[PDB]
Order: sequence, then structure tokens, then C-alpha cells
Amino acid sequence: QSMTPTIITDVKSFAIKPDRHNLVVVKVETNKGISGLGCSTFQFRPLAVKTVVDEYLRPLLMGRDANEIEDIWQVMNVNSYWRNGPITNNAISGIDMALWDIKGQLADMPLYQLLGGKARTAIPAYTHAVADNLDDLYHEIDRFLAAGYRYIRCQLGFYGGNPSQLQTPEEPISGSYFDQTDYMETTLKMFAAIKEKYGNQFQMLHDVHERLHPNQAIQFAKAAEPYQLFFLEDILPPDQSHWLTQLRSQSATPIATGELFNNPMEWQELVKNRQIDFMRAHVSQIGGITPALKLAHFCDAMGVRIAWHTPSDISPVGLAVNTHLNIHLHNAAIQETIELPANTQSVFVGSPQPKGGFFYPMEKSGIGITFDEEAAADFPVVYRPHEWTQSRTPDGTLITP
Amino acid sequence: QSMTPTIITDVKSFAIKPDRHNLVVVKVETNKGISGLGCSTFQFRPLAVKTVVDEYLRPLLMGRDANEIEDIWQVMNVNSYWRNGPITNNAISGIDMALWDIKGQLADMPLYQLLGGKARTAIPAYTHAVADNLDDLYHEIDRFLAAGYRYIRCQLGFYGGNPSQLQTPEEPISGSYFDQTDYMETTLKMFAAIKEKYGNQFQMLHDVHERLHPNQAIQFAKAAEPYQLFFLEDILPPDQSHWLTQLRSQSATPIATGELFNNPMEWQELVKNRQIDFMRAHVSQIGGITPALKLAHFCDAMGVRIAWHTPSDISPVGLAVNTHLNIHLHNAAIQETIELPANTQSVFVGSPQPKGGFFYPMEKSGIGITFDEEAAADFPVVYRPHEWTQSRTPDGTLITP
Amino acid sequence: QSMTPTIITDVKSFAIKPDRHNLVVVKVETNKGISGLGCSTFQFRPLAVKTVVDEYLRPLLMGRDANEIEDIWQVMNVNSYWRNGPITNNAISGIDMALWDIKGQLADMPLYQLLGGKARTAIPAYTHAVADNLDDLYHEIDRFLAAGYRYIRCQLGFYGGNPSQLQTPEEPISGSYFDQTDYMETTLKMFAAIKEKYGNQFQMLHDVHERLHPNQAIQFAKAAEPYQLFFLEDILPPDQSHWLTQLRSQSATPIATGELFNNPMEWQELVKNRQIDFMRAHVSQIGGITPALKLAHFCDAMGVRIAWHTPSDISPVGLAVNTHLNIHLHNAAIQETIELPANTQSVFVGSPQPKGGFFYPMEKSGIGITFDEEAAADFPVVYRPHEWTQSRTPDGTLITP
Amino acid sequence: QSMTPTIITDVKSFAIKPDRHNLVVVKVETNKGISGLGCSTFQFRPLAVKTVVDEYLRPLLMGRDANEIEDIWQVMNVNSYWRNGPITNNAISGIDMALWDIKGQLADMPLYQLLGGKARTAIPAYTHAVADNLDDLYHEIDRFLAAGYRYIRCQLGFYGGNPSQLQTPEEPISGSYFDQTDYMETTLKMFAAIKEKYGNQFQMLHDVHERLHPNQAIQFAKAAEPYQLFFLEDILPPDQSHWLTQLRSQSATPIATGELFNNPMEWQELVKNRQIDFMRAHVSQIGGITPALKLAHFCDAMGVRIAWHTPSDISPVGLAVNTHLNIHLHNAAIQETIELPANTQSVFVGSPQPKGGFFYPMEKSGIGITFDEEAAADFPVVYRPHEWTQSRTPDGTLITP
Ligand SMILES: [Cl-]
Ligand SMILES: [Cl-]
Ligand SMILES: [Cl-]
Ligand SMILES: [Cl-]
Ligand SMILES: [Cl-]
Ligand SMILES: [Cl-]
Ligand SMILES: [Mg+2]
Ligand SMILES: [Mg+2]
Ligand SMILES: [Mg+2]
Ligand SMILES: [Mg+2]
Repeated sequence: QSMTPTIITDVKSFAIKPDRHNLVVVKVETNKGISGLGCSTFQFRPLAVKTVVDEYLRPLLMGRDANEIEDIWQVMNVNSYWRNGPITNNAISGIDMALWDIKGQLADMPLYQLLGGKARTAIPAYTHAVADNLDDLYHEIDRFLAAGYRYIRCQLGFYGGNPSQLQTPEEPISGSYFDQTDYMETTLKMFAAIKEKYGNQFQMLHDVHERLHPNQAIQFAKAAEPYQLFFLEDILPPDQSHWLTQLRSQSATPIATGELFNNPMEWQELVKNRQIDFMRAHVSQIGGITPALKLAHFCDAMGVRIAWHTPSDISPVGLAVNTHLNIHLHNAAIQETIELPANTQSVFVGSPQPKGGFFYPMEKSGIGITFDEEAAADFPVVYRPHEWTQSRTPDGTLITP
Repeated sequence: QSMTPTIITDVKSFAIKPDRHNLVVVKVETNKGISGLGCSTFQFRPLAVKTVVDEYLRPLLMGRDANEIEDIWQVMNVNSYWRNGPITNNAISGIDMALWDIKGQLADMPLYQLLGGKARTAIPAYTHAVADNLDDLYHEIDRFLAAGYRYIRCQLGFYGGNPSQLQTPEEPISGSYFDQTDYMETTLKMFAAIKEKYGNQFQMLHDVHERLHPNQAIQFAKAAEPYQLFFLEDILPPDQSHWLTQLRSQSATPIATGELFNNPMEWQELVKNRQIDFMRAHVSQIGGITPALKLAHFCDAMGVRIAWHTPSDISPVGLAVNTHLNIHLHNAAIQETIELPANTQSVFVGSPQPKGGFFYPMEKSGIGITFDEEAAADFPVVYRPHEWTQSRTPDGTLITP
Repeated sequence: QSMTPTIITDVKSFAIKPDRHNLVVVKVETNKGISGLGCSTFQFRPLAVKTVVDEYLRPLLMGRDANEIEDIWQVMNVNSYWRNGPITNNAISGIDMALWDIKGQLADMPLYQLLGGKARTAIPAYTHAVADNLDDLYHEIDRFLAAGYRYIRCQLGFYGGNPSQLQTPEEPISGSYFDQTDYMETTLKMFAAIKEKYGNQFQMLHDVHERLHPNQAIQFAKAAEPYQLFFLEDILPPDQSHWLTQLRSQSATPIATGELFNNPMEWQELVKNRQIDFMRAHVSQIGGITPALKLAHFCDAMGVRIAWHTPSDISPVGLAVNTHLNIHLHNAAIQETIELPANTQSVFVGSPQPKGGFFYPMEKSGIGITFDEEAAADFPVVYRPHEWTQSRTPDGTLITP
Repeated sequence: QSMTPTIITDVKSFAIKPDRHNLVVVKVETNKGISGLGCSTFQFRPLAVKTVVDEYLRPLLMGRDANEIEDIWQVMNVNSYWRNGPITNNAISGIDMALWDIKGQLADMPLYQLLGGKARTAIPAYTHAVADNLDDLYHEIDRFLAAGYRYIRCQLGFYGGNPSQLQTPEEPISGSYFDQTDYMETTLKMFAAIKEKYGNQFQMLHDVHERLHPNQAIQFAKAAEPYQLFFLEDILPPDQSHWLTQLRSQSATPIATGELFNNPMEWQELVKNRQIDFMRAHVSQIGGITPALKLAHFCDAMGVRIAWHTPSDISPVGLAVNTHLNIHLHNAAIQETIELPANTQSVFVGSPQPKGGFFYPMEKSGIGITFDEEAAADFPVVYRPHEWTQSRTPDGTLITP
């Protein structure tokens, strides 16, 4: 034959914290001595993801033929009967990505080539500029412009912190407090100042990060329209996305959403009805490369573009996968980038980095990342309280974070 | 590197007629000595497809890097500005399939493995039973049942021929004549007779082949409901598919359509609105494997299944491609089959054949078909008049064929 | 009788290039010595159109009664089973137009009279002003205004060329490059400058030529609204025209589209739902005069107007046909015009030319064009690479051209 | 030139009653000695139609160029500012038809040839079988079957007459009385009896003639479904046609309507939304051939077929026009026929008659009818009370007739 079964002989998970974020990576070993890596990084619940991989997915997968990625994905997806969700899908993602890594290595092709080759020369990147005053923000923007970036996510002010820092009722419920009206006003002030100073030199992005009640979100998105953002992101929480119908009939601000999605019913109608311009799914949250390709193709049919969520809390394996998908998929639009720290580079070898404001194709076979098991051992998970997920308006209402 | 450019060094087309149908196949040669085959078979206009490949696609493609299938597809698709259509897309398909063949060979994987592996053990097949009387029809059905088929397309009577054979006005316009009411009545008689004789032993399919005016189609599809067909196919022509809205609200007969499609606007709303159950696209009519994968994924998002059109007028290259797609795609449902004649097997080596009513995965790297250039030379194109495409009702109205 | 059969005794095609564009014209001869001409001009695939006419339509048509234009159209339209598309329809168009030419000659009436007579005195014309700077653009506009034009298509800048001319990634994929944001900004700058200088002296048109992603198209069309264009054309590619729903609910910019259409499913919903103001079909792309009349009447029912695509790459036969249709149809709005060069006038006699900014009725019987077979012989087809159909944004993405 | 102006030198109208129905015909004379005839027959208000032609259309039209049918139609249509309606449109129709007659004569072509030639060999005809008992109905059906008819409109019982003939309140308001429940029950009894006796030998039609309240109409149409009528006609009055939405979602009975229409807003949504299968417009009620062609093309786009209203109260000029339209239009379905009496044949020469259940193309140039002015003089209009238009249910409610 030209191809024999590739038998899974081990499944391992590694929950580690080299730098600021808890990561989870999965390694699948085979009888051929070809191993694959995958990203299962859900930084807030890494121990729970590890439990799923070690106690449930490993015994399910042992002995199976890794060549059949599609069937294995389908099996994993429904294996616990109840399905979808952030812990469930991250565990599945690590396996699915590792199987694609293995297939690329067997083919001796980088992942983007195995998938059908490139759709572009390189994918544009965007960086993040955030400061509590305009002067410091301009300095960040200036640096990125000199580095070749033509797309920059911009935020003025910080929106969290002790209730002592703003007007609240007495004895406020503990949490991370901000004022929605101050957030909107300050951000519009920022848009106007950046536009006046930089004009067409680059395109702003901005992430509303579900800070607003529905009508506030609609008003804010309308107000963003004159500033010609590349996109305005997450103006509504996932379960109130239908409110976009009112916005879309009166505004042409470009809309991105989806980093929070982990269930197809969150996006099915949005995509079918062209209610968003950019799908921002986090690949591991939707269950890996297998479902990501299908989603990208569904979006493409509707003219919806892709901008996978690629935050600081992603492993270099997940970063590499997004790079391959972005080079291959015709409807990929942009690649979110945050600089990788030194400890992380010590554990993961081969991570892509932007060059002159673009990410170029990665050429090693498979995903292209090597994992140093021994170095990883020095960086166990460390518990974080992440108080920003207890976000409150001044009256003490717990809002979507 | 793990992978160097694969430079296209020739593009050849072969219009041939080994048996009953004019075929067109394309061969792409590379600097690596790896060649790929593709199907461009549009049996009614083979010389026009050959003109497009030889005069336009060859000079466009010479020297390009065959690894970049996605980019090359995008380039070909819009290259003549005006696009879509049966001649345009068949020419593109032959190239696209050949590039996938090359990529599979470079990977040393059969196409279904390169795409992500299998989603099933084997795809069910269906055959065709057609006769002008019930007794002969039963004999065909009996033979197929003994052979292991559980799905059989059934047709009673022939619907064409000289106007002398039915009541028409005097001096009828020349054409292939039939009576729509006789067709409907005879077919319902067939459904009832088969159901009484065979019950649940197999599932019938039936192809209406756009024979009907819209209300007739709706009535006929409703009348088919008690007979539990696997699907009822092409009840409406492509430009009147919106009439399905009336049918779908009052009937649950399973509906298949799409073999005629060669423009995404033919299916976009049908799929988005779940107005069909099975998409029956002819892969070469939609431009090859690249767009077929995207369409299958779009359909999958909506719960629509795939049953690629696989008639007698398809080359063994196109047949092999459908087999790989059917093994790989989770939403593939069934594979239409017609027996391959001896002359064809003389020119094409490696064609898949059903075994016990299923098609199994093909294991040679790439698509898996070898083409005998020398044998092909003995079978030039031969002009056919195909009078059945001049179909008329008794009054002489030219209807969709 | 008052009328005997008109038997088709030959069908000839001529693929020629007198000037800048490959043309295809068809000639139908009859037993009455009355011949007709038709336009089958698809400049990018002229040899393929010729193959269809010579190898397939000629034998189908020989001996038929040319009087029955409607039946012959219906026969041709479905003759290859699969149908629609640019090559298929252009071949059909040449025959259909020639039959109308013959019928007009037998009637001794110009085509517009045969169809029912005029609906206006003369159809307004529009010309094209394009330059890479405002000063040169104003000089073009000034000249057209003095010539009597009240409608002028305006474009500032050129949007194509070597990737060396803009910022791209290294080793850019070959193609014709432009920047969408620069295109939008420069065009809005043009609208504002022309409005300030000329005010109400004439109405601008502008052709977006499917350069934009969907949300960009919507934003750009909204931004065009204050400039009171006669129409804004092709803001979206044909398979993403549904995105107009979002635009139409928030903007009253006049929208034209359809030059790319060659399948009724591209326009059926757009027209039914009044989502466009002007239908810009290219008559030969939709299969000739027979389907053009039906489409114009369907549009008229919905209040949609007609502006047939009449570019430089049309034969004088196609130009004459559009002139007759524009004089006759109540909902015809405007006639796109580009000057005809000398070599072309050497081969075709009788071409209409605008006078004082209008086209007047043509008075010779039939279509009114004579074709010089001998002169045509001096101008064979010459292959063109047309790199503009390989249009890319800076990242290298192949976009709709 | 090939064609000079054709100047209108007189317009005459003739209101006559050769047999059972008041007819109105119009004659347009020209400077060329070519005259045309048109039908303005609105049998209930013939003197009012004559007033419009003689007092208003004649002075408007005198001296105009008859060649410009399209412009003249547009002028007539809006000439009284307020427009549409049965008297307005019938007057316009007579002129429009006469101008087409003139154009056909100038072309030396029968009207169907001038329009583009035939779409079929001959149009099927249907006759009417009506009796107050089944036996007499069967005798009518038997006779028509022997004559070659395959389509027969069937009615059992008569639904009108003195209130003495059914149960009513005392001192009933004068009118023509019937019982809706008796009508529905008797008609379903008829459907069942005919089906049992004749089966597939012919297809029934039935005209509900707006006898029913909306829910009754929906129930009745559903109940007709098993009987496979060619169509069920006028189940609802024109201003309650929207009630079809409920019927269409649960029934596939074929629906025809439109003989009452004289305003495009009556049909615009019905056709656009495919809520009817057959459009039954009375050509003179919609303003003549010019708007009839447009309506037929609009219907064709939507897959709606045409069956022009051709009752006994139509002039032979109107009958001839319908015959030409039915031979030419691809979506024409059937031609209603009632036998022409002897006095009428004395005044009009050239009337078409069905042969073996079909109407064949008419071959004289123009419409093909000659009018005997002298014979017409013997048949002045005679006032009729037409009590059937005062239709009442037993309680005395005046219902749509
Ligand atoms: Cl932000
Ligand atoms: Cl084509
Ligand atoms: Cl069948
Ligand atoms: Cl322009
Ligand atoms: Cl009136
Ligand atoms: Cl009746
Ligand atoms: Mg975000
Ligand atoms: Mg079929
Ligand atoms: Mg254009
Ligand atoms: Mg009626």
C-alpha cells in the first residue's frame, strides 16, 4: 500500500505556565514514532481540561488509527453525549490538532500545503496599543507604524479596578468596576484624536469586549462608523447577538465577533444572515482544525471573513496552527499578534513571528512546533484569580466580562 | 526545506469516446515527473471544453507552482472575467483535480487520506432499473437485490420519441415527445406496485429530470411521499427552484437537486434555507474538488447531505474523485453507479467498482487512475445529436430536458 | 400565404480583432438570400465561442425555419442539457440576434419598429473620463460637456499593476495589485472635487467593478450618496449581491449591477425584491434579444430600469442591437458609449454614433449593420493575457476582477 | 427610408350585438389605406366604452404616427390622469390592438410572426360542459371527447334564480340566489362522479367564479386536490386574493385567477410570490397586446403560465388576438373556447375555430379579421339587465358575482 494505519500509542497533556498565562498542550504518540502536538489552552480552567484529556480522551483514543482524523473528530465531539462548551472542546482540539500535525509529517508537507496550499503571500498582522493617556498611546502607535504595521487595535483608558476609584453606592459588592458611559465617551474621544493625527496611515481596530447593554452597543457601533475601523469587535455578548439586526439596518460599521463561541448555535444564524463581517472564533474553543475548516468554508459561502482569535493566552502550537490556516484560507483577513516572551520560547521551538507587519508561511512539515518536555517541567500551573471576570458597573451589577 | 515548488511543465487535454459518451480528461505535467489527471467531461460540448483548456488555461498555467491549489483555483475561476457555466467550469475542474492528484502523489497518500481520512467504512451505492413494463423492471430489481444493493433508482416507461407515438396537433414541430400526465400517472403506478411487491427490502429513488411545470412538480412530489423514497430528484428546473417553498411547507418527501448547477447563485438560497435534503452537484460542473469541498462544508453546516452526480457520462477520473470525496466527507450519503464498459477500462486503469452494494476506499496515492495515451488515440470524439434535449409536450412546447 | 418558411442554409462565425478587442460575430444565411448578423463577443474566450457555433449550433440549426425565433431560442438554450454561462450564451446570442435581423429585413422595418416602435426620441449616452490626476480628469470632463454629454463615468487613478508599486510582503504572488482603501479614499476625493467644480452641470457615474469586500462595498456606497450619481455600479460580485439587503435599508445611492450576469438565478431575487435600480446585463451574455426583451419586461413590472452593458469589447452588431432596444423599451435609461476605431469601421458598416449626447433611432431594416467578410480576413484573433483579471490586494489575495 | 410614418386619419367605434352579447370593436384608419381592428368588448357597459373612444381617444390620437405603438400605449394609459379600470382599459385596448394589426399588415406577417414566431405547434383548447344533472353532463363530456378535447370545464347545477327556489327569510331582497354549501357539495359530488366514470381520459377545469367567503374558498380548493384538475379558477375575489397564502401552504391544487383584473396592483404580489399557477387576464381589461406581452413575460420569469380569458363575450378580433398570443408565448397554456354563432360570423370574417381540440396558427397578415361595417349596422346594442351580477346568499347578502 501507499499508506498503513498510524496507531495511537499514547496521549499526554501538559498544563504549564512559562510566562503570564496557563497553557495546556497535548501530545499524541504513534507506533511510527511520529508525534503530534495540539493546543487545548483554556487559561482559566487548565486543570479541568487536563482531567478530560487524561481520564477520558486518552482511553477513548488509545489504539485508534490516527489517519482517520475526520472520523476521530466526529467520535470525540459527541463522546460525552452532552457536548460543546469550553472545557469539552479544548480537550478535543488538542487531539485534533495533533492528528493534523502527524498527517502533515507523514506527508512531509507543512500544514498549509497539506490543506491545499496558499491563498496569499502572507497574512497581515495587527498589534495592540493600550495606554491611559493619548500621548503614551501615540508613542505605541508610532513604534508599530515604524515596524510596518498597518492595522493596530487601540484602547484608551483601563476599565476595571477597585470600586474606590469611581462613584458607587456604599459598601459596594467586591469586583472590577468601570463606568460604561465613561468607556464610550473616552473611546470616541480616542477615535477622533487618532483620526486627526494619523488619518489614513493605518486602520484602527477596537474591542468592546461585551462591556455594554444592547442599546448602548448599538449606539456605540453607530458612533464608530465615521472612523473607518478595520473592525469593531464583540459589541454584544453571545446570547444577545440577535440585537445586531437593529444595528445592521442602520449602520455599516464593520462587525467582528466570535472569540467566545463554543457552540455552533451561537453562530449559525449570524453567519447565514450575514449579520457579521468577520468571524473571530478561537480554534481550540470550537474543537480544532477539523471544525475550523468547515466553519471557514461556511463563512466563505456567505462572504464572511475569518480572523481567528489569537491572544496572548494561546500556546505557540495554537499560534502556528492559526498561521497555517491564515495562509491557506481564501477568506482569512488578519492575524492578531502579541509578542512571545522568552520562557515560552524556551519550551516551544519554531514559533512564528511577524516580519514587517505580516506573517509568512511556515515551512517545517506538520504544524512546525517542537515541545521541550524537560523545560516544560520547570513551569507548573499557577492559580490566578483573574478578577476582571467579575466586572461590575457602578451600581454593582455583574456584567458580561 | 520539506517542500519545493512543483512547477507545471505541460497541460494536455484528451477528448475521447471509448464507449457511449464523449469524455474529456486533462493531464498536468510537472518538473518533478509527477503528473495528475482531471475530469472535464461535459459530454455535449467536448470540443469546446478542449478549446478552453488548450488555448486559454494552458498558457495561463504554464510555469506556475502546482502546490498552491487554492490560489490557482481562485485565479482560474475569474480569469475570463465572466465566469461560471458548464464549459468554463469543466475546463477549470480538469486542472483542479489534476493538481489534487499531484499533491496526493507528493504526499504518498490516497486523496481521501490527504483530505483528512475517512468518515465511514464505505459509501452505499445505488443502481438504475428502467424498463417499459413492470415485469422487466422487477427482473432488474431482483438482480440488483441479489447483488447487495439496498438503493435502486426506478423508472417505468420511456418518455421521449417521435410525435407519431402520441396524440399531437398536425405537423408537429420535430422533437422528442412525451405526455406529462402519462409520466406522472405511470410513475405513481410504479411506486405502488414496487411497494406492494418489495416493501422494505430496498429504498427507491426516482429522477423527475425537470419534466414538469411547477405546480405539477409540487403535486407529484406530494404524491410520492407515501412511498418513502430515499430521494426524489430534480422536480424543478434550476431557475424555478424557489417553487420548493410551497412544497416544503406541506410535504416531507426527501428532495435532491443540483446536477445541473454551475453557478453558486443556483444553490445559495436553497442550501441556506434548507429547501433541499441532498445536493447533487456534478463536481466538474462546479469547478473541481476545491469548490466541491467548500460546498460540502456549507451544506454540512445546514444539515444538507451530498450525493454527487455520477452518471454514465463521467470519466473514470471523475468517478474516482467522487469515491474519495464520498469516503472522506461526513455528510456524503450515496454514490450513484452505472457499470463501466470494456473499452473505457482499456484506456483508464484503476477505476473503482461497487462491491456488495458499497464503494470502498481507494488506496493508490492521489486520485488513483492511470491513463493510456496510446489506447485513447483509438477513440476520437464522435458527434452525437442527443435529440432528448429537444423535449416537447404534445402541443409542441419545448420544455426543460 | 403572406409568409413562407425561411430556411437556414448556413451558419458562419468570425473571430476577429480589428482593433483592441477580440470580437466574435455570427452570420446566418437563408434560402431567401436574406442573411442576419449577431454578436457573440466574449473577448476573453473567442475561440471557445467559435467552437460552439461551428461544431454544435450549426448542425443543430441547419434546415430549421428561421421565422420561429422564439422556438429556436428555447431549443438552443437547453440543447447541451447543462446551460447558461458565458461561452454557451454568447454562442446562442449570435444566432438569436441574426434571426431577429432576418425578421426585420423580411418585414422591411428597423428592429426597433418591428418590436413595437419607439418609447422616446433618443436615448441619453454616457462617456468615460479616466485619468491619474484631477487636472487631466477635468480636461476630459470639459471636452465631454462641450460635446453635449450630461452623464459621464468618472474614475481617478488606476488600480492595477506591478506589486513593486505598493507595499506588499516579500516575493509577492504575481498579479495586478491595488489597495482597496486607497481606491475608496481617492474615489471619494474625486467625487468631492468634481461636485465642487461642476455642481449640477452633469451627473457622474462610477464603476466599483467588484473591487471590494462586502462591508467595504456597503460603506463605500453609503459614502457616495451625497454626490448624487446617476448610478454606482457593481459594488458587489454576483454571488454576494444579497449583501445589498443591508445597504438598501440605510442608503438611497442608486445601484446598478448585472454586466457579469449569465444565469437567471443571479438576478431573479434582486429584481423581484427591487434591490437594484438599474439592470446592466450584457445582452450576448444572457443569450440575445429574445431573453433580453423578457428581462426588460420583468424589470419594468418591478420599476427596475435597463442600462445594457455596452463596453469597448462589443461588436458593432451588438452596439446596434442595444441602440434598437434602448429606443424601443420604455424602461431603458442610458447607453454607455465608447468611441469606435477606424479598423473596426472598415469591417462593419452602419454603426451608430452619439450625436449631441444621445443615440437616435437607426432606420435601416433589421439590425442595420453590414459585415465585410473580405476586410475581416485581415484581422485574425490575437491572444491577449489580460493580467487585470488576476487582481490582488497587497497581501496577495486573488480578488474578483 | 425603409419605413415612413403611418399617420392616423380616423378612429371609429362600433357597439353591436349580433348574437347574445354586446360587443365593442374599434377601427383605426391611416394615410396608407391600411386599417386595423381592435377589441374593446366590455359587454356590461358598451355605450360607456364607445363614449371614451369617440369623445376622448379619437381627438387624442388623430394625426399621430401609428408606428410608435409603445409610445402611444404609454400616452393613452395615463391620459386621463386617473387610470386603470374596465371602461378606461377597454377603450385603450381597441386602439392598441388596431395599431398592432396595422404593424403586422405593413410587415406582411401574421401577428404571431411579427412578435417573434411560434413557441408550439398549436395551443390546446378547452370547452364548457354544464348541466343540471350528471346524465346530461356526461352526454356533453362524451361529445367533446369524441371531438378531440382533452380539457373540459365542468359544472353541475345552476347557481342563481329566484329566491322562491330555496329557503330564505320572508320578503327577500330581489336578486339571483344560491346556497354556497349546496354549490360546494354538488360540485365535489360532480368531481367524484366524473373521476369514477372517465378517470384519466381528460382533465377537468372548474370555475368557482368568486362564489365563496375566504375560508370556504380555501376549504373547497383543498377538497378539489384529489381530482387533479387542470386548474381551479377564481376561488377568491380580486381584493381578497391574499388569502391564497393560507391555501398555498397546505394545498397543491392548481390555481388560476385574473379574468377580473384591470389594475397591475391586483396581480403584482400574486405573480412575484408565485401564489397562482395560471394568470387568466382578459387582454382588453388590461389595456391590449402591449401590456399583455409585458405581463406574460413577468409571469414567465416567475414560472407562472398564461390562460387568457376568452369567454363568449369577446369579439372575434379579441379571439384572434388571443390565438396569436397563445401560439407565440412560451408560457401560454390553454385557450378557452366557446362556439361562435352565425350572425357574428356574418359581421366578422376570419375567426379562428378549434380543430381536433387545438387552435392552430392564423396566417393572414396582422390580426386576420375583417369587419363588415354594413352588416354590423343591422345589429345595434340592446340593453340587458344581467341579474346574475346581483348574486345573493339565502340571507340576502349581496356577494361578489
Ligand atoms: Cl481595544
Ligand atoms: Cl460556459
Ligand atoms: Cl428514475
Ligand atoms: Cl468608473
Ligand atoms: Cl373605469
Ligand atoms: Cl365551471
Ligand atoms: Mg476580543
Ligand atoms: Mg438526475
Ligand atoms: Mg461595469
Ligand atoms: Mg372564469
